[PDB]
Amino acid sequence: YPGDLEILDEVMTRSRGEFRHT
Amino acid sequence: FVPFEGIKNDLKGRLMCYKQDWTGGFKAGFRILAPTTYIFFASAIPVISFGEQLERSTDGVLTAVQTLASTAICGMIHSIIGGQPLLILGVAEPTVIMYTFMFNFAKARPELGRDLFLAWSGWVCVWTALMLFVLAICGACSIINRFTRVAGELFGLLIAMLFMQQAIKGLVDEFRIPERENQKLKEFLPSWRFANGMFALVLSFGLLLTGLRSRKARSWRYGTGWLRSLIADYGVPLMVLVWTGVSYIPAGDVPKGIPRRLFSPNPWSPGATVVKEMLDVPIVYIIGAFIPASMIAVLYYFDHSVASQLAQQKEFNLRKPSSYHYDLLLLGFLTLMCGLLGVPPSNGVIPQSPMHTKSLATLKYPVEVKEQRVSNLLQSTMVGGCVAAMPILKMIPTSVLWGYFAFMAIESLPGNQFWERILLLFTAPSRRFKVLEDYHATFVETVPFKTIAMFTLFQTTYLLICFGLTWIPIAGVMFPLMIMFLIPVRQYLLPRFFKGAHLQDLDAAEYEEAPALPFNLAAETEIGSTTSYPGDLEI
Repeated sequence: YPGDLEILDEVMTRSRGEFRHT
Repeated sequence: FVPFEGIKNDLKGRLMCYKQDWTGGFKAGFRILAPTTYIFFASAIPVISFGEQLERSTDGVLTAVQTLASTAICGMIHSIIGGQPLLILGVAEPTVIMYTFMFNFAKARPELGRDLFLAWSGWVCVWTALMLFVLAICGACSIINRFTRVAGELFGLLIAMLFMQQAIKGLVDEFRIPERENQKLKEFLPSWRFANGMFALVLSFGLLLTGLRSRKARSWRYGTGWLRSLIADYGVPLMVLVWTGVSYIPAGDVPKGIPRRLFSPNPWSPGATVVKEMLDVPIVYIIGAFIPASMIAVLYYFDHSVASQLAQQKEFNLRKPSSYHYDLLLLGFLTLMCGLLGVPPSNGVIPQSPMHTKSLATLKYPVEVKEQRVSNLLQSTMVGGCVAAMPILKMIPTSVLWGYFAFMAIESLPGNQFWERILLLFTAPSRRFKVLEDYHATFVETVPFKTIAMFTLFQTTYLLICFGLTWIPIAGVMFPLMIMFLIPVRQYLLPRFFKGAHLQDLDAAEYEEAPALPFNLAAETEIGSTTSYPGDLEI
């Protein structure tokens, strides 16, 4: 299963670190 | 807006968790070093790049020594007595631009010259500190909820444009003779200059492409988990090291300065407070320093607050309170100190602060953040120690740093909804179903395309006007005012032209996303109602 940083990599924008709401 | 009320509440809240803020960091053991090293590398490389930019722009008065020293001292002080330790401080590009404007102004006036630039900058910093004190005391941080997306993303794209412009300027300059160098060296013959320029292109593009690729390592299917995480976390410094090593390959057969390496001097070499020179500045210019001081104060009031907000997103499930007012007050004090010491001021930086919070997070299978002061203190101390290691850092070719500038510009884009809307504006009308076939912003489905187009055209015109303003020799220092005016514009003018829910969708506080739709569902939509069928060669 994916690690914490692997998961957080997908839900946070790279430009500004904003959480994505889907 | 009761004076001192916000500061008092912040201090009362943060004084109840100080000792825990330290012991929790101590209780983490040696595992606190991984986030510390990650954030240290995220902080150091851009600050060195900005130091080189200043070295070029101030004729050597300010270099990477000063930017690193400012970052380190401000970070250490903020870690010890700051309100929100998750916030990372550093010298940023808007500060570099403002200082470049100030140096250009000072160099052209006989009364100031290059010998009083740092004294006049000290006065500018004094004015800025006073303005930030007033803003913090009067509770101006209560209205930071009005710093909406329209301003933040426009500012981000403007900084991205400036980054790319700097990369281009540096790469162009690699082909020329530097201003303050012995022009008779073999390094500067036309043949060797052409060779240096082409080698710089190779190195910068290698750095950029490899660094961009490394960012997605955690989603690869090769290697081990720890190796993938290592690449994803330290790709940038690793690629900087790799391309430095590459640059040393032809060292045996080329002149000394091929390729060109960092221009910042070594502080250890015998050749090497501005208060004494501050009293030598004429009174007229002491008063006139109020003009750039207000713009710098506006910049810091915006950026510090936004960085802290990003670091404190509610999805992090943080348990300790915020300190916006007190942190603005401390930033004022730090700006005063930096001005008195002859270094540019530091402020909260993006995306370093949210990335710090993320690096401190774990999922309890549900985000839990280890909030303490040790990580910030240690990373600031390491940034300070980079000053002693300047001889090692002087081995980095400048082209690698120009590539890093391009990297920062391109990395400004991925989560920027303004950039997404520009790309959508350039999309062929019959190919928008392709936009609906992947993850996309919700306004793409909930807002008519005409409204999106008008909103984007207005924003793009504003951005281009600001970028052009930065090119005007003297008035360019007013661009933070252009940024600030977007707040009242959004609050009062936009509602007249745009309708309610559409403005809310296009300027949402949270990042709203929708999953990919099936083709049969991407065709019923208004935006995807003009689906042209593919050709034979497309099949």
